[PDB]
Amino acid sequence: AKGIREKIKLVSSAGTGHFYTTTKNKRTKPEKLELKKFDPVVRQHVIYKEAKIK
Amino acid sequence: MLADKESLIEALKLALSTEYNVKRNFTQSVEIILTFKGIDKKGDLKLREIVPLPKQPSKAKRVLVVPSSEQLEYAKKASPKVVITREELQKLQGQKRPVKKLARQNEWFLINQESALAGRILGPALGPRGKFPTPLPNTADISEYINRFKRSVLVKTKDQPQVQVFIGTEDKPEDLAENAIAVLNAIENKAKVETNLRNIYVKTTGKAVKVKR
RNA sequence: UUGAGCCUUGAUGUGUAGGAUAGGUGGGAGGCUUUGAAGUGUGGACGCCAGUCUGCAUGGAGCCGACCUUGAAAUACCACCCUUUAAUGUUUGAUGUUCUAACGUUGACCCGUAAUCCGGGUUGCGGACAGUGUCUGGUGGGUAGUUUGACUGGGGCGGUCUCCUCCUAAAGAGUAACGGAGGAGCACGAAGGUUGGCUAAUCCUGGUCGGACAUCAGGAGGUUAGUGCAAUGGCAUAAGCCAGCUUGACUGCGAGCGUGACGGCGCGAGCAGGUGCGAAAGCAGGUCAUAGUGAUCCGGUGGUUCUGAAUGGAAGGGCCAUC
RNA sequence: GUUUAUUAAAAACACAGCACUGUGCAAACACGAAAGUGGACGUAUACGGUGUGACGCCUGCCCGGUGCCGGAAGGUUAAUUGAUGGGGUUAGCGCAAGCGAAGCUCUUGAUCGAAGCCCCGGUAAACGGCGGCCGUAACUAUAACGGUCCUAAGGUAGCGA
RNA sequence: GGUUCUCCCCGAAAGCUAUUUAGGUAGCGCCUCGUGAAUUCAUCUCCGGGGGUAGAGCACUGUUUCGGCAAGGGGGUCAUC
RNA sequence: GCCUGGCGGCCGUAGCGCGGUGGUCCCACCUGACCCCAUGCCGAACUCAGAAGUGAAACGCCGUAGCGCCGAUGGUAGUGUGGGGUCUCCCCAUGCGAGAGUAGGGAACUGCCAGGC
RNA sequence: GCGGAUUUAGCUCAGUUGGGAGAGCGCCAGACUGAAGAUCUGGAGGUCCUGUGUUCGAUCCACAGAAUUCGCACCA
RNA sequence: GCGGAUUUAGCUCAGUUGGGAGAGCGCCAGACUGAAGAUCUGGAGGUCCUGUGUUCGAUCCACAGAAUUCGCACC
Repeated sequence: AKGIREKIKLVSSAGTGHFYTTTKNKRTKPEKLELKKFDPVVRQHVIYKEAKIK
Repeated sequence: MLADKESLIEALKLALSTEYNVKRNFTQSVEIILTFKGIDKKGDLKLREIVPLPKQPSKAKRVLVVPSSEQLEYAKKASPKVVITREELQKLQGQKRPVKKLARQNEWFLINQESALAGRILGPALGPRGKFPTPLPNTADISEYINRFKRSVLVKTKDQPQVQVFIGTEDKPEDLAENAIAVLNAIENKAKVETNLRNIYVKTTGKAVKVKR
């Protein structure tokens, strides 16, 4: 965002409803380590690849 | 993507002319050709994709069949390109000429599971050129599954640089593009590698076309 | 001489087996057949031997091929694909190499002319050079400019508005000093949750692999405990803890109001849906919190049912992501 | 000497030689918008840089840094010049969704590419420059003799306020 | 920098927040002049308890010292410090 | 009046010691148990069963001045509300009282509902 | 991170027929020396940068990744 | 006062992830020299300031103290 060891934004589209978000993860530690079940259409918690695909 | 349907329709309109469809004697065929670039042995880019055409043409696909007695009188009405009984495979042991023949001048080989001889004898002369059988259902009401394989093509590359199959006949290029794009959806779903294309053509009884993409 | 396209002309291949000189990549099962159109038999002559030339057979005999045999891999018949590169044609750029009616004549001869300006030609000279118009470059204090906070037991240094705590300083609230102690320029692949579970030691005594020590069974039963950087304070129905099951930190509004000055920053009756959390009673906006940015103006960017000086599309605007 | 009349009255320094430097020459300078008038009625021993500090000797010495510039063996990466890839505007092809060819173009940092300078090299008038702690002379302690430290480096070509 | 004739009652102008602040600035008044209004607002009598200005202790940590010994630690001496 | 069980009013007279008695009632131990539940090891800790046995305890009281703790009447800090004084803010004319100190104080109190002499 | 390149011994680096994986400088050691340097010659020498997939057999062919690296993007 | 450096082998000071304590050099042996040094291979040489903490492990950092030392605060 300006530096290197810094807290960075990863662009986060949903699994079903298109809608995208962002905030905070980190290049300090290993990166292969998340996905999630939440829903920005709120209708059914099912699938979310995150910004990341695990 | 590979291509889309207007791209193919617009090229089929030309492949079916007197310049490109250089006629011998009868109503001939049209073909889809697709050639790749980085293709090696790894696995990611191998196919088989048995694609039963959306709009079947003037000339149907050459299906052999092998039934059992109860469903056999249905299948007898159902226009198989040839028949041999689940029984009479016993009699075909060591008949090299027929074996090589059938592998030469049919294209599909649908068998009731009781036919377990057909697995053994026929391989050796079918496999190096690459066409195939499948386990037929056991039922009487069987026509539309014969018609299935009497309309279908295979996306053959297990290790070679290019894939090319019959797709229509001389009469109508528009319904025939809708045949070609169904082949292309089945490919892009299997080998997710897209820019490894070299070229995409269509072709006849002989001369090929340099499709607009 | 050297660069870009382009086949008009060429050409970089011998091993067994297959009566036989096998680039790969594909289709299927046939292909040629008018006698002056095809092979097929057999001679003869050139030689960088891997080319071919030139004589004569015969020719609706059936011959090349899945069809019978061989192999590391088929062959008859149409498709497919031209390049690493040469000779030339046909398309064409550049640098050297120079000649030279540009040009300049601030060089002569001739010449209007008892002529310093000055007109013009034979000639002589160098030579596309000159001329400057901006673009890239530092090079110097060779115009002009400014004196850019404040804190001053008057100045130069050493300190702070920052946004923070304790001291100091007169309790609502505050009021420094080149004054006392010390300071955010950050923080989760979890320091993540809602049910559940409680009890940690020193030192005394024991016992495979010691020689202070690390799970223990016991003391006495002390409420003599631990705080992964900085610090104050939490406080034990533990948050430290830590194993199972797994990451809700709902979309939207809010009676009530705390109130303040345009930003704002706080939380909630109750109502919608359904949204997940548990049997149930029922419970709730996630790292212990404190330290963590934009007056805001110009920017940019990405999706639209919000629009756009007669329209239609559409600049540029509106909604808000995204900074 | 009379030269800064205006603090000093020179206790200022204007000499003048020269290695080097700018011109093989429509020369260096351009003041005036068009001058070619200083230099020229003239050549690099004419005129100008920056100085010089009588005369005469003497300029030892030493290239780290930093200048003066010159160059090309070679990289940093440009006006110059445009591999390509993604777009726009759009024929053809689509009952629709929408694909999509020239041409015209947008937008590439394709690729060459040194002004600086890494560097390569010459500079003694360019910019300044002489390190310390550990041990010492038939006495003081002179401070000649000494090991080293990646320090760029210890008072020197003199005469002693 | 200066109020160019009179008169009369409300009326400290002169500050809490700061300010790339320097007798310079954004709103402000404890202000009047005109609207709107309630037991509005304040000292007392009281109701109810957090403050911690005082003040007082040795409880805690921090400790005076005199007594008495708390395997603490010294002196003297045998000895191999 | 005396004894128990459950639940409150109770923020410390609402804290320990030494003992000495108590019950097949109350608890509970204790001794079984794949379980429900699973000790990320053990029923030790909740539990499920309740046989068999006594109070080791758990849990309660009765005696109790060892150790916390209680405390009058009065005197006093020091000071609003004042008048006068006056080396380091006193002394009166009043609002009233923590502590020093002495008489002197001890193991609290109270209720709701069921069941037992 | 856009695309090429590389990583093989300590360091520079061969590795292109996919079949033995190694040379150079240096290190060790012997010979030699009067003792070193030298010269000669033996010996030593590995995360084949990662891990798979494909192959009878993988440094090798392919894919994804990290680092070293070259040029490179840029008006949130 | 604050903030830095430093107390690491005879000499000169390098070094620290925070787990080993270094070499230019001086000594010692080894032999070549009667010997010694050069040069040589082997081997060695330590208050890593003290205290407390963080930590697996503190020579190192953080913190309290001690001490040498420097720039500035003074006018």
